Amino acid sequence: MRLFVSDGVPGCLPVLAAAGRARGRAEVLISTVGPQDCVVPFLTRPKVPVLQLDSGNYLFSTSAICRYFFLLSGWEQDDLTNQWLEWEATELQPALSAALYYLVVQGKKGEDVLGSVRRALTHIDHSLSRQNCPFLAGETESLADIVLWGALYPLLQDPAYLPEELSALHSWFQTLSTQEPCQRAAQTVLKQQGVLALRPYLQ
Amino acid sequence: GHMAAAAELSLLEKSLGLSKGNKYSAQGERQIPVLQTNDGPSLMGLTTIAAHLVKQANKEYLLGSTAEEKAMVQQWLEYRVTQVDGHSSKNDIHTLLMDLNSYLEDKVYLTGYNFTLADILLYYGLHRFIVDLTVQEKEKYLNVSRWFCHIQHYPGIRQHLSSVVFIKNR
Repeated sequence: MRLFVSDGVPGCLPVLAAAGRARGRAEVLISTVGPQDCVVPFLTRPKVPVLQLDSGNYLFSTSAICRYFFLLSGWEQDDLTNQWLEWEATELQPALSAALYYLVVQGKKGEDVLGSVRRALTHIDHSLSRQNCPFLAGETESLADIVLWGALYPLLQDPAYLPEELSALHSWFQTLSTQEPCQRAAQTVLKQQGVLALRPYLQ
Repeated sequence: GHMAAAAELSLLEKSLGLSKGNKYSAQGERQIPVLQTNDGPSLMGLTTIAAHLVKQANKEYLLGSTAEEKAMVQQWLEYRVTQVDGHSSKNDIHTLLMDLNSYLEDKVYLTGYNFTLADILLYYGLHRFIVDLTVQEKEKYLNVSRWFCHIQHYPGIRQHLSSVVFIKNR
């Protein structure tokens, strides 16, 4: 298979961190392309990341690419994971987009950035606290964790934007970020620029 | 705007042949659906609840039968809630239809030869646009028309929704 990624596009984070789950089932080659390359035959506007499957079908959804990799590793779908993924797509993504746009394109700082996402971060923290398990949908790091980590990482990777009082979220985020596939994904996508790598994509 | 989620879920229960009951509450400004399952967790979100209902109906195959098919169903469910229910249909429905038209050129259903929950929800979600298409627009988006026609004839799916007229020009 062929996985298309581009520098500083945040959706490439979770997919790179999850790609190892396909090992021993199928091969995932990484193709690095420009942010304006249109790799999907049926889509007018460029999309990255994109997975060209061995069948020649395409996955153009970051969460579906991650799901596919997990399913290859023998993961069983559960309702709680779906719930997180739907929330991430419809609720967190809009909030995070604004926050990162403020930070990166407008040069805003502190609460002028974090404001847009505080309620959403509080929700994740509260959910982690209320469950006894260290992960979002259970006892081991799974699909919901990688998708949510991947969305949040560009913001939360700078300790100044990881609110101190949200201790559950902090501990979860640390546990995820220290995993070797997460570190490598972070280094690949953001390189030396941290959140500023996003600037062309955010706009 | 789009079907309210409680209305869509009631329609999905009937399509699936669920008997049944299930009350939905709504949460937040966007009126997100919430299901309190008997002796189970609460579930939140249209597509999360939809996948749960398919399971209640003993129709798990509607979620896909392989890793690839399962991922593709979920990709098209996300497309439904983010693209069709989102800004892109409001601001540029024709680019969305052009892309779907290109995608469906060589496919019977969204994932291929198997009918899935993704066809059901994309049908429900697109109904408001397709019902309003002109004769010429249905001819332009020929592959969308053909897929939509298959779904509107698929057993149990249409329910109360208006039939759309399609005329092959071949």
